[PDB]
Amino acid sequence: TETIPDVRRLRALQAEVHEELTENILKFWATRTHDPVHGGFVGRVGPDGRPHPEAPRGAILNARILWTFAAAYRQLGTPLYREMAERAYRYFVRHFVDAEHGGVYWMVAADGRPLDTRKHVYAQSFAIYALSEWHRATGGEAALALARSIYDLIETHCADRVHGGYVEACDRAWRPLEDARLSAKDAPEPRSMNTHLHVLEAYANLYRVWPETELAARLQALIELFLRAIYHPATGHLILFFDERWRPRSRAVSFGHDIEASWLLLEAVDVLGQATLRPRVQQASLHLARATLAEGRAPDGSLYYEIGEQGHLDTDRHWWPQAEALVGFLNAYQESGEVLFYEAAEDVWRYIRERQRDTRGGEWFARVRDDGAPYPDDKVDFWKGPYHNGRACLEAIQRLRHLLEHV
Ligand SMILES: O=C[C@H](O)[C@@H](O)[C@H](O[C@@H]1O[C@H](CO)[C@@H](O)[C@H](O)[C@H]1O)[C@H](O)CO
Ligand SMILES: [Cl-]
Repeated sequence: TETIPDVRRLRALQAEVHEELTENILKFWATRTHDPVHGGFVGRVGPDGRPHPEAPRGAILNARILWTFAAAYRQLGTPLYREMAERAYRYFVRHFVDAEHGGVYWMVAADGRPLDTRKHVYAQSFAIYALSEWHRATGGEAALALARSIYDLIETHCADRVHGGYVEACDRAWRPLEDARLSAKDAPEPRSMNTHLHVLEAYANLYRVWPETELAARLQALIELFLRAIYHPATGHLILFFDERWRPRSRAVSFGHDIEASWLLLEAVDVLGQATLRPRVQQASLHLARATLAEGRAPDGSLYYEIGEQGHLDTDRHWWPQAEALVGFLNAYQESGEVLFYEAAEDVWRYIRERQRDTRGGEWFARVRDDGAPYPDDKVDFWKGPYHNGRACLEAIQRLRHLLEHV
């Protein structure tokens, strides 16, 4: 009773995805973004494709570059990907890693000088995620050891052992900050789903290479936090911001976060080997997936951005929700066997190919308006790396590979 797309469609999609990753995404990053003046990678590329070697450089972006090239190398073996990953790692370790207090600085000047020394848990997570993947790809012990130390700092300095979860920002010396906002866009609240999602993601990847008992407990406690506090069963959306006791302090809905958490939650529970908890996760995850399917999609299959605090639907197509839906809908299909999820995956991909992709300038447009008009946003900046789209492509290729083997 398996309803599965025929081999031709499965393979056709997988080839376009592979082509997109290697010939557009990873090609753009390998050639436009390496910086030969300060080493490492540029912190910004404007809409016209101009790299900015003197732009300030965020840890998150640089961790994302590291993760993506490391992941691509592990799965595809292209020596250039290791080389690019190595370039990212060296700069990262030299300049972003705080050798005195531990963890990674928020932002450095292009030459490497600390510019914003705060220790944000979101950035610490991406560091762990990236270092753990580099370790997976190469077996480097320093990367793993650095990954472990950052974990230790988060638990030591940020863990709320009364209420679950984490204080999200500290100063350089690991003293809690009042303002935990990632940006001006975020609510001034003590807890955010966004930051806790990436702790989970980081910890799940670290657990792959360091299956330590206490990490397992921390990982499971985050999954449990998501099921009991962040995921809303009545709506099928993640609540975005909370106080310290996880009381909702927000009503906005973010479709891209929903669909990302949908597959991440499952990956995390399966990394953990937690069979007793898996049914509840699969249920929350399929719900997240359906809710996005029902409420977050334009008629062309692409995802809207969010519903704001006042209820306003932002219809802009940002690059990363499309990427995350690609994986989230393929995952929902693998989990439930319902082919409507496959069709949704195909719809979003066609949108990516037809609208999101910047064919002229390479890579993907950050934002596309509801009328199909691309905004003249930066191609690369603090918040736009190769991770969402690079990962989405790697995941889809591997997931399609498994489906193909149903024959
Ligand atoms: O997985 C989801 C991500 O964490 C998103 O939150 C990221 O989006 C960026 O979020 C920040 C903080 O809210 C915004 O200031 C920024 O404009 C968004 O692009 C996603 O990784 C994209 O960077
Ligand atoms: Cl990214």
